[PDB]
Amino acid sequence: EVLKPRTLADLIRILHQLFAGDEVNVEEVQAIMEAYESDPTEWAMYAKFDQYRYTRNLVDQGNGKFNLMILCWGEGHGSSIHDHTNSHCFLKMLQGNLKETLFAWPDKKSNEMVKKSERVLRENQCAYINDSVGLHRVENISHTEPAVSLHLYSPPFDTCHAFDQRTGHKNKVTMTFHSKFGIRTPN
Ligand SMILES: [Fe+2]
Repeated sequence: EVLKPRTLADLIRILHQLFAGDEVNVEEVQAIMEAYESDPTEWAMYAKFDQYRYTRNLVDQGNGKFNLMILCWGEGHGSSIHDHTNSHCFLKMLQGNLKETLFAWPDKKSNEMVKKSERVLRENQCAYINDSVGLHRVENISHTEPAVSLHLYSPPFDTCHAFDQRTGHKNKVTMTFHSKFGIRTPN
């Protein structure tokens, strides 16, 4: 009975409705994002890759309620261990596979960080995280194929923290966009 978007445009339209109000049903959003069947013809214009690290490509600003973006992971590309600045964060696979490792939060004492969960996100799967769930790292499982993911963050945010797996120490990071609406940013 899950509402199934037939196109990415459909999905965006639904998301505008689901985030219009004050409450967001996380499980409902997750199921509808998962139900969209990734179609590369519909998102190729956002899939702009870089040789050395993943790229963040803005798709939609959600009437200020969320950022919707596509992240392009080249061969072997991965993220830092990071938090999500008190937002809801949905991650759906569009191509390939990402390994998600969930980490416990450090305390002030320096220590090796503790893994709480490790999984591979399957085709079209939508995962969910917020700061109460934990920290995470995501990485392309493949050194021969890319991965592409669709991220919805609500409310939008432009900074987070990256964490050193050896110590738990963190640094603030300002996130930048490689492209917006299919158009490369100045860089
Ligand atoms: Fe993340």
